[PDB]
Amino acid sequence: KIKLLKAAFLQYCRKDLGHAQMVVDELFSSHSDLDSDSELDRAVTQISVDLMDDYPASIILHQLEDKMKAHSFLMDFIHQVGLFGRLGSFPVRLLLCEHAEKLSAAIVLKNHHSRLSDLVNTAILIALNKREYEIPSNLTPADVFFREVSQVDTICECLLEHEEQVLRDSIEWAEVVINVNNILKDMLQAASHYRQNRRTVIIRQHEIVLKVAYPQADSNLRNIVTEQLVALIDCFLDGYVSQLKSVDKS
Repeated sequence: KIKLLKAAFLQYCRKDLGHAQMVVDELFSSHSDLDSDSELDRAVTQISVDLMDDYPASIILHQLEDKMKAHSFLMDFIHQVGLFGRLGSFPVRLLLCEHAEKLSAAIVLKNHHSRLSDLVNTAILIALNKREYEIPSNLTPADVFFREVSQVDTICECLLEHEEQVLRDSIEWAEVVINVNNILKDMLQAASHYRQNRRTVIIRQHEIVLKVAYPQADSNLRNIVTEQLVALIDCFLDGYVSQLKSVDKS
């Protein structure tokens, strides 16, 4: 229940200062716990994942860096107090920590890139999911577009298709369709190297392969190659993730 995940979230707060007291609330946990593997242990998985979702919901970059460290001393304050079980990945929702890590390095990889064309495709992507409070506070926001940034990729693609419907392709319009290719690419380069330090996502990639195919039909030589070394950089991350899921199941 909510009283429990608010008791370990209170023991992690003390797990930054000292441990002794927190190690006795994990010891009271193991004796007072259910201990029936098949779902009560996925009731404390649904707690460790509800606090990783809240350390991700948390100076907008230096503030999102402070949150990849926080979710790093939260993954170290789980390895010790242990926290050596539970896993409710199932369908759509341990791999869930790594995944929320990878998407916080994605949130810092598009925070490091802030220009007027992506900030516009982001404001179109957030006004579509819901309305924004107009008491200033207009990033228009990120702390919740992080726990769910996967969505600001399938929308900063629909804003390259409406910026391509007006592109009139004409050369400066095929330079704006590559600038986005380069960011979704090195945002997928940032999730790969965060796993080395260990059906909408995919559709938006097979959609920009085909739009990176329509453009090289009209493009100065050198440019048509750099967007080809790019769509080769991206296709090689999809085929690597279907290979890793194969090897996962047998």
